[PDB]
Amino acid sequence: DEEVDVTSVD
Amino acid sequence: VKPNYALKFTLAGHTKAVSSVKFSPNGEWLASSSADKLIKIWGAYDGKFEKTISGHKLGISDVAWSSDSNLLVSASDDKTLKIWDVSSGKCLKTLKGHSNYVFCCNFNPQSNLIVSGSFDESVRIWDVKTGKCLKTLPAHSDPVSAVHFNRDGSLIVSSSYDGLCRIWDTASGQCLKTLIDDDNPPVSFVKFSPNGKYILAATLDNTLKLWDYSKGKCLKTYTGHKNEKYCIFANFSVTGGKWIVSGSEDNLVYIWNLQTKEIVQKLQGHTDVVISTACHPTENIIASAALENDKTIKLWKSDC
Repeated sequence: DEEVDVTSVD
Repeated sequence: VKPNYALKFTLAGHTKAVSSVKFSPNGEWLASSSADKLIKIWGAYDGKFEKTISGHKLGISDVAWSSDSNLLVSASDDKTLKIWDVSSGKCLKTLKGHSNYVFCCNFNPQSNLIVSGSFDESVRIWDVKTGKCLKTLPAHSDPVSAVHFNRDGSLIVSSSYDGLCRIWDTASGQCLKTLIDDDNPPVSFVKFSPNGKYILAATLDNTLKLWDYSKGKCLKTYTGHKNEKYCIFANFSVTGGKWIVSGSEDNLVYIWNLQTKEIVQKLQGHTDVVISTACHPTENIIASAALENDKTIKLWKSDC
């Protein structure tokens, strides 16, 4: 549905 | 917007079903395990055979690299795991404790620990140096299909035919979360996303799902492929675009757009179920492997 960031580690 | 993986290499050698393939973290090597009781090492870029590693008494379901690409843990029907020095090919340790087939395994990122899941319905945590089993978690009421540490070793995720994915605290061995969907189909594979925020799981009803592990919320769903019997390894592919790669019981490798959930490619070539896939840590390379009627491992490459 909405964007999903799978690589970013914040 | 789309990848264009094309066949580059076919690796032949295993004399029975292949069971899993893994790219060494340094990206130089591919390791493979087979029902033929052997591990094999191949060049990650040229599919050139390196060596054969042996010692298991029965077939092997999974293999896995340490963070430094020098060791390998394997899990086999002989009820044990073994730890191997890759360059010498010697068995450093044999891990004993499971009371039935060991189906899956993995190092933590620190690689001082090893996690395993078994047909005996348990998940065990082992000390690399000693070979000793540190904790035995009563994880499931059916065989455990996958097991995996998150980016920092603090969490283990585990999947099972019982229908559950569970998150465990590595330190204490405590169950932090149980993932419940609407119908709880047998879960045949699970792994963390690279940042460890999401988990990808596969269910024996032709479905892959992306979950927000904290909120315990399913988000993306990927279908179109075929998975109703075998535990097929799936992946986050993130070196070029962002995709989801899975084996498939229709002999094809399927590729999805991470966001749209649309099929962006399907790789023909194998002649039996595609049981396992892996993605190169840095290059747009995909490794695939097949069951008894094929026995080959293929390497595909793309620009996107």
